[PDB]
Amino acid sequence: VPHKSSLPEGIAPGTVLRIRGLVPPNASRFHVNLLCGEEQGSDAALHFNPRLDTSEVVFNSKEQGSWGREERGPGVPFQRGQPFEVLIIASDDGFKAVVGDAQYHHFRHRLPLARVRLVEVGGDVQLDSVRIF
Amino acid sequence: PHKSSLPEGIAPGTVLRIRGLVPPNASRFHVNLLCGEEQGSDAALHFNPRLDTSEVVFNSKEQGSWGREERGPGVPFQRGQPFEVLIIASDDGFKAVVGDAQYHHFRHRLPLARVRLVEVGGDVQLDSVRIF
Repeated sequence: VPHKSSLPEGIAPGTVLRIRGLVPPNASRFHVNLLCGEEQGSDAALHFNPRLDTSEVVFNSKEQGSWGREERGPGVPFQRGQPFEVLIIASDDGFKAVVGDAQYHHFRHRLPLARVRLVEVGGDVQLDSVRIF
Repeated sequence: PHKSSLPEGIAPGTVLRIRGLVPPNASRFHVNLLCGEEQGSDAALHFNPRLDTSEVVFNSKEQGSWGREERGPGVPFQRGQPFEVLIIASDDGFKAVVGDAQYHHFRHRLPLARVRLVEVGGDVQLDSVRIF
């Protein structure tokens, strides 16, 4: 961490981002970002932000340097000291977040999916693997 | 064989996650995406790992007739060993992922929207089928 998977050909409907790792014992929060470029502060088609400290999972986007309106999933299917598996699945309509074996949240596209060019995973997380199919 | 009806209408972004164990004496097993619950319904995707000949056969079926086979490289399964398969529907075909790698891309031969059922059979101990 901070992880960085470049996506020069972008991502299309039917793309699966598979993220496996450990939330370490003193973790505050971590994030998975689908970014439109490599510059610092690049627009984000999806910002996925489990907050162990506040017991929420936040979803948002960023454009022109300005954040959108946050969406929240139900509860927090993550725990300090426990490993996790997250799927982020691109459809034509948005991103499906799967945590464990349960569909967790659907985030409607706000930026065109064709803008995505990079996946960034950072924060308080010890990554096992990041794979993009 | 195991059968699971599709829950929300297949589309680009539908992911089938299949977990299971290949028995020590396995010859082959298959995952079929079928267009109906009739026996004899078209198969938009037939995914057929062959432990015997160490290949993976891909095919479709239409009106009782099998299509052109796509026999891919090696078998990413082992007798006595567990597995996790993802079948991912995209606009252009089905991504078949096993373990940590996309094994093959099977271009759509039938309209994706005709798929209504997943079937899992052959020499396989099926742990779970999930549709996401």
